[PDB]
Amino acid sequence: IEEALQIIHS
Amino acid sequence: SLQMIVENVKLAREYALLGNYDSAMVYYQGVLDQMNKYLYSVKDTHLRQKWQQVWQEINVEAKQVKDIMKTLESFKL
Amino acid sequence: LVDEDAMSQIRKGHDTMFVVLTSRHKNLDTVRAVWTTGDIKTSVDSAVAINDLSVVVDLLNIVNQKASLWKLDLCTTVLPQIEKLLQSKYESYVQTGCTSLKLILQRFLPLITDILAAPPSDISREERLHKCRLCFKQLKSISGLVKSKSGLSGRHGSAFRELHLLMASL
Repeated sequence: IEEALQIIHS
Repeated sequence: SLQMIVENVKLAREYALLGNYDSAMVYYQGVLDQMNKYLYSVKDTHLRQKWQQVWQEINVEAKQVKDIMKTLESFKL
Repeated sequence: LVDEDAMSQIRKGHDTMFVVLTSRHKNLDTVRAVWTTGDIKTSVDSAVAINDLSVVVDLLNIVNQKASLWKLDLCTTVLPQIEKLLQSKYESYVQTGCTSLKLILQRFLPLITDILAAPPSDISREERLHKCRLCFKQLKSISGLVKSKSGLSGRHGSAFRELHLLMASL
């Protein structure tokens, strides 16, 4: 889920 | 507060990504309600249509969370 | 904050969320299709085959609620996943990993210890003995990770202090 989390974080 | 709406979408999504579906649904239903209330304070027709589009996208995500929870609940012990 | 900007910020992550969530839903349905309390290892195995740790986490959060469903053979499948979870940077993954490991230790460590200590004596029994040796190897490896995290809470309690005490015999 890390990639998705960074997308959502940005 | 639009910033509050943006923040609550972010939290709903993070909780869903992390598998905390109970909390995700609190934020998803809360922000759908926040947006709907805000939507109808908007007088410009196209801006309201644009917010309704966003609301529908969030609703899609929330419905996916609800489906995941229904599946998980179906695991009887 | 202007409406257009707020909408833009929200919509950016929508396709990502739709893809991730529909993929997780499908994967969980696959796991569910082989579910039976009579042998929960079958669903755990499917989750491990799908190779998505988020699906393993969701399944462990379910089966961690009833230890009676766990059998010795399930341990050698779950322990490698526990090892991954205890190293996660997500607190909630670490906690699921801790919960499962405490379950295993409290349910199985005496039995594993007894079998391994027994005087030498049957294919089934010999398979079980090799399962026990593998569990011990896996638990011994996990204990070092646990020992490296048991002091993080200082004077306070923590799930890793509990596990270190539960693993004192190793």
